[PDB]
Amino acid sequence: SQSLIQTIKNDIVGLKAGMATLEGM
Amino acid sequence: SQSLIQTIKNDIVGLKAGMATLEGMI
Amino acid sequence: SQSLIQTIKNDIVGLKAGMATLEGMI
Amino acid sequence: ELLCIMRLWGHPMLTASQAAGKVRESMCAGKVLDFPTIMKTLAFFHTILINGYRRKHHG
Repeated sequence: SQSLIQTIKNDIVGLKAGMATLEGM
Repeated sequence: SQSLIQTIKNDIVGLKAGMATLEGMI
Repeated sequence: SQSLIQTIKNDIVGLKAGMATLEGMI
Repeated sequence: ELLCIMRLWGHPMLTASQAAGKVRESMCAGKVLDFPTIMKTLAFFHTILINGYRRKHHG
């Protein structure tokens, strides 16, 4: 089951990318 | 406790679904 | 790996804080 | 009293131009939308509605 941790990492980095895109304009 | 971890990973797959939906337009 | 888990925690809290300050104002 | 009689001089004669132009000037003045204040106000509206519905009932 452990791989869910790197899944969490991927989710977080995708969401931070979304954050940057949104603070674009 | 890793069963709560299973619940939270299901929460995260729901969260990625939701993030994709919201990102769809802007 | 429990330290990777605390870094996961850091990930979540930083995400919440950043997106909050983001969506706060227009 | 002096006020309530200061209005005694009749109204002006009307014309579409001035008033139409003012209520037209009610057009775009800046799409200044403020999500924080509107959200806080919707929240307080929900709260007032909830407390009122509670009071005007056994609840």
